[PDB]
Amino acid sequence: RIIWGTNVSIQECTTNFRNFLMSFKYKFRKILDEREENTTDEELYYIKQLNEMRELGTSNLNLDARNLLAYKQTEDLYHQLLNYPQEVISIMDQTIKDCMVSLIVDNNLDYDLDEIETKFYKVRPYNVGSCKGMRELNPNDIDKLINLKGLVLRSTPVIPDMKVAFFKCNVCDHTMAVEIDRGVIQEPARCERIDCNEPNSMSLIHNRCSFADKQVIKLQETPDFVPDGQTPHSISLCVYDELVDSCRAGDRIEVTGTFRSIPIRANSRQRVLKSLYKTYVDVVHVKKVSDKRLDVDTSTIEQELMQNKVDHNEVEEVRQITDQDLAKIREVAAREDLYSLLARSIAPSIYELEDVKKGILLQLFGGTNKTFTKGGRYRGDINILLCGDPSTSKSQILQYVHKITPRGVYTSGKGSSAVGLTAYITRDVDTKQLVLESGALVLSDGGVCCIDEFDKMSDSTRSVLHEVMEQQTISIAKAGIITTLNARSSILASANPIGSRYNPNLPVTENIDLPPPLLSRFDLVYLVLDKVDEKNDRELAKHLTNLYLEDKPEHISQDDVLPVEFLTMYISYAKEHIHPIITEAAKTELVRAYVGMRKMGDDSRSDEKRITATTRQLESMIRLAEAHAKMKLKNVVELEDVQEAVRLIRSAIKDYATDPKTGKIDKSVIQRKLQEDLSREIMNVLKDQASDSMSFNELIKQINEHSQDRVESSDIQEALSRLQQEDKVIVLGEGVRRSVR
Amino acid sequence: SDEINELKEMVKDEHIYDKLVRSIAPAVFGHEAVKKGILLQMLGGVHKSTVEGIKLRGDINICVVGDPSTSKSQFLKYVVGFAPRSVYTSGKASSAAGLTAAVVRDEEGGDYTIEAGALMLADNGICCIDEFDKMDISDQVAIHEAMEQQTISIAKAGIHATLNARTSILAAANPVGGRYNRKLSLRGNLNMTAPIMSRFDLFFVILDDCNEKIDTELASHIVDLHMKRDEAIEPPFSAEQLRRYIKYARTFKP
Amino acid sequence: FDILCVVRDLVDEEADERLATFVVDSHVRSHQLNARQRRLQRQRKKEEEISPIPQELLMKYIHYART
Amino acid sequence: NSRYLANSKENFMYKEKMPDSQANLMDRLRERERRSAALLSQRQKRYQQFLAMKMTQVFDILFSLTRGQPYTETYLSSLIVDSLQDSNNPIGTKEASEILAGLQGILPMDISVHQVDGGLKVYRWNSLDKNRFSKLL
Ligand SMILES: Nc1ncnc2c1ncn2[C@@H]1O[C@H](COP(=O)(O)OP(=O)(O)OP(O)(O)=S)[C@@H](O)[C@H]1O
Ligand SMILES: Nc1ncnc2c1ncn2[C@@H]1O[C@H](COP(=O)(O)OP(=O)(O)OP(O)(O)=S)[C@@H](O)[C@H]1O
Repeated sequence: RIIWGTNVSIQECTTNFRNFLMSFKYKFRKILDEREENTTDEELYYIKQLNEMRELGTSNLNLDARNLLAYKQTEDLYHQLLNYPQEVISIMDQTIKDCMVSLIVDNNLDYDLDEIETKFYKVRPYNVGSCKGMRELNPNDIDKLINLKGLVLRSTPVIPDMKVAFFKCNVCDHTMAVEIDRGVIQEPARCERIDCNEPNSMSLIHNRCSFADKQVIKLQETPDFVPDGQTPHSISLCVYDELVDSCRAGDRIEVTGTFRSIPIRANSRQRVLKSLYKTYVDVVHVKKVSDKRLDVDTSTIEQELMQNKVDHNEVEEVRQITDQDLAKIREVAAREDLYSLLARSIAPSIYELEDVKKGILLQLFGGTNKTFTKGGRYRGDINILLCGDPSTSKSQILQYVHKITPRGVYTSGKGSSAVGLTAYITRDVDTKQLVLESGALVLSDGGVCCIDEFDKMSDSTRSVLHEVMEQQTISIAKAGIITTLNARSSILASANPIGSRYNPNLPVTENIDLPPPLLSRFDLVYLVLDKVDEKNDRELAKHLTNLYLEDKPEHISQDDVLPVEFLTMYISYAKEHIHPIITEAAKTELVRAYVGMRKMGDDSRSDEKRITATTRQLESMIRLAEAHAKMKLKNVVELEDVQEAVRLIRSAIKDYATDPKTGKIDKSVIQRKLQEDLSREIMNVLKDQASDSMSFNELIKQINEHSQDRVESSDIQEALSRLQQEDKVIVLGEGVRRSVR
Repeated sequence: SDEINELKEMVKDEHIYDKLVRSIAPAVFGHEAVKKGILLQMLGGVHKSTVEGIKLRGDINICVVGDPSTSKSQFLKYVVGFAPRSVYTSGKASSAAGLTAAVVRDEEGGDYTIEAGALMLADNGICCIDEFDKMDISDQVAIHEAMEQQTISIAKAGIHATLNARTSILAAANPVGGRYNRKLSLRGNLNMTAPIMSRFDLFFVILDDCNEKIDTELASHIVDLHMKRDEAIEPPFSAEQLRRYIKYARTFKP
Repeated sequence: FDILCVVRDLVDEEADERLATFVVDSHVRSHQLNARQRRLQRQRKKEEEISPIPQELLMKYIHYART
Repeated sequence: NSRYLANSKENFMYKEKMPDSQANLMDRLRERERRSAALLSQRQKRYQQFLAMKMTQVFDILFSLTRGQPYTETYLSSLIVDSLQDSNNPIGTKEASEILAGLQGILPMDISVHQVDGGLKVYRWNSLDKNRFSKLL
């Protein structure tokens, strides 16, 4: 039968769809995906889900449209879905109930064949192809299946909706109940079964009448593409009876639903309407939070859909994976200069100041969510201030990162207030509820933020940080409402030392202005100091003039290939397929590293001027080393992977013991003595080692490992080079090292 | 009669008072001073009125003040999740009016009425707070009556009323200079007036200093925490049976 | 104003001891038809531990006076 | 006296000074570990006791109000806690999970619980009589 309004005939669709629901297997999906193969040898996926639901009575069947797509002879339906949801959904539910019936007439007992057939069945097709957010939504697709992302602002309280009337038992004494099946409600003039009152005033008992949940959910899409000038848009939503309350305020949900368009009234007295319809989205399915908190539930059966959703994590969350892409990934991971390479691969236009890039990269992979049943909220990510002499790429690095990440929210300082930093709540008097608004920090829930002129920020502001940075929550308490909105977000602030540059006659923690609490709050502080080198200076000048040479300049730095686009998907794979477990050996070297950090910081006059190593130093070391191990796709933290973490934390501090003001205008006498004693000992060994030849490595294990920590061993290279000039020994091939006759 | 056996156990044991105090902060490391201060908080006094003359307070207000990284916010964001009917407010974000009571208009009768606020909806429970120092005096003031007189009194927009707020309070403000000079004294070091310094019937200026036989233990502890697998953190008494044991002990009025 | 009650807290080795005894005894005394008799009269015995006039007398007194 | 669980004497002082025994205390301690086996297990049975009494009401907690058939585990638990268990006699979440497991086990006739991916969904209520099996403490 052809449809007068869609010309999409039913019989063929239902017929193909039936054996579609019986021919379905995991493999179709795998072939399109191209991922490595079993799924218990590809059992029938749909009968799996169908049996499970029949036994659980969910009557809701989640479905990824790409699955139905990846099967032969169904793409017709796969597109008609995107084009005729209003009826393909109907025929889908019909087929669902009918295959339930065939299954139960094959499967002896379930619902006695009737309780099943009585209750309806709804389908939940999600992930039909992510549309291009709001500003793309065309009035040409008024009735199509859109996918939208973005957090929700406000949820109207549960609103009932008439479904079946229950009309007043008249003096005739036989109440009558009737549904509506449209926006119309008909009350029969005559009274009840007997026409005791043919003329009658039938009334309605609006308490026993059934109802249906209709929740209106405003939505503010993610600022993935919002160019400038306009605040990210908003698309009101409606939800019908099963996904209701699956989305509280503040959540970061994703939705797949049909677009709609309805006129409005102006006077509301006369029946005349207005052109320029208003629009919303009748949702169909809601990807729950796109998060992994899993503290407690929110709603009814819907959580069963959430459990059916979370298990397929790999392809659905990567949104793209191929072992040619994954092979490229593992290959890159194999490359040795990785930590260097990817560093520059973040901001290729940025010059030699690599350690900044390193810290930034480590921020991108930030930490792992260790969720405790007791305690909890251990700020899974990190936070990086950076400061230094004006005009030193800081602000541009921030721009660069904010562009890199898929969730960044740029923001300035001193042009912003505490409300801007942490959403502000409003008791809406319309429905007397809690709405949240414009959290700059909340927009960045997940993924980094950026903040400039951090010093120039007001003291009235720069106080919400004192909370959000260490608990990732904001506890607002004003006249109407008290609440705590959690905003997990890795801040990344620029700065400017007081005045307009250093004063290497001034203490460092005074040269930075911020108070020590908020300062130690920052996981990692950089001091990008400007030098008068004249050795890098001309290199930098060339590094600018070259980009000015071309018209459309690319790869401003050395011409080494680096994957400007690949690295983003690389990151969004790493942060989600690997969770570093801190092995035992790491624990030791981490503890000793902390102890050494703190004992060094010890002093009597370190109290007022220095930055003291405190427990957050250990938090930094651990949350940062596990991020390093997440990089390189390492599944478990090694021991030689916290060492560079220590190095990075020491980027700021290396050069002062009792008083700050590093100074350190970079061959020392104590270095002379070091080389000299090493020469003594190594000559004594090689003259005691009668087999006069041994490798540099063997010699190192002979001496440099007998006791406490190994030495550079390139200072050993200079030692043996001296012993070549002096000719006390002879390398005699790289494999060994002999002495002189 | 069954649960009587469970209490009977958890109360007839000899060292409960110790078994309890080292089992209030399973994650936190040590601080056997403060943990005691909290365990006593959830167990109020008697608040029994005097001769018909007057009524006196029967509640305790511990007020930690500590150097950086002393795990002082952990105690709060724990208590407020374990003490019944409690509330956590950052303070500086909030305002004094919000903290005690709000006056607001309603369209039902076109009249002014009361908003409970943190203090009134925190009745008979701990109402923890953060960063007093950051809370400008404009809001520090609005608490005093919920400290000693135990009740708030408000005369605004025509409505005069008085609501009793039997609420334990807390605090976690940081010293003036973030960290406080061991050099300087304590007088010109806390930056808070005399009264609100007195009304706190505890005081814990927590320090933070260097050591080896301490910092090693602390680091091992934090690591074991971040090593989920090594959640050997199980204290004697769970964070649940402690609740029922309290809900019993709340009734003795010795 | 006319009267200015100037109060002051001063450390004393002894006066505070007596005051303390007083306050402790205060927190000590704080905490059918014949039970109600035995209760009212015991409350009045506590009203007499502070030996001068009982309260209800004094509030009726102030009412009488100001009238 | 009536089980007013006070201890006004045990806190008197270090009265425990009369017994001036020899190393005989090791003797006592030699048996201590023995009872440690029973004591522990005894405490264990206490929950086999304690949880018991709790479930005596639970088959009238979910029953008498909740006739939604597909109920899961997390939702039902978070209902049990914060139910009347916010009164004099509180309880913990995972303890509620234990209560559910025990109810199912002591009545597998109706209560059928089978887990899918996370959280054990629970059966479709059919309202038996219970204490007849509650006597099986
Ligand atoms: N090493 C460098 N690599 C790349 N660009 C550089 C470098 N040094 C300076 N620049 C350029 O010099 C300018 C400095 O910009 P920024 O340093 O980001 O601004 P800014 O440093 O934040 O200014 P202030 O005073 O610190 S707020 C930009 O045009 C940079 O591209
Ligand atoms: N004694 C401790 N044992 C274990 N971990 C600790 C300890 N002290 C602090 N930490 C950890 O270090 C972090 C900082 O703790 P706090 O200093 O309490 O933070 P805070 O409460 O924001 O302090 P302020 O004064 O408000 S900046 C916490 O997330 C703890 O996990």
